[PDB]
Amino acid sequence: KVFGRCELAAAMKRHGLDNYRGYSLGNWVCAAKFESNFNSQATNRNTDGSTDYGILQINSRWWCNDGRTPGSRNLCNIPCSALLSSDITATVNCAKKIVSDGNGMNAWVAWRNRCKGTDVQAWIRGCRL
Repeated sequence: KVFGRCELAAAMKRHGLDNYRGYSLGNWVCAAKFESNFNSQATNRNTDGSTDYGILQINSRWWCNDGRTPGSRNLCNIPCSALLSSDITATVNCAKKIVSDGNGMNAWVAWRNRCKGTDVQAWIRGCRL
């Protein structure tokens, strides 16, 4: 499913991401924009052999099981394919474990390089929330 900017903002809000760990809603929407272009079906393989999945490009090396990442840890206790659904629930739950983990949203390279320290509020501008 390719989400709309405001549609995604609303679902993430409903799922408790706003201000989660102190990150405002626009941070989450900005990251989704640059990680996957708002496409829940996005996949990208990495050089280490792991793969990133979904709107927030959660990595198979730590977070989910894809059956082809040797040494994967599966910290979110879920099949990576679950992160590709039109229902963002699994994505959101797993992302909450990631961001609590220590380096905050820096976990997401595109957030760090493209969102951090920018006016992220522009991302939820005009939405009915």
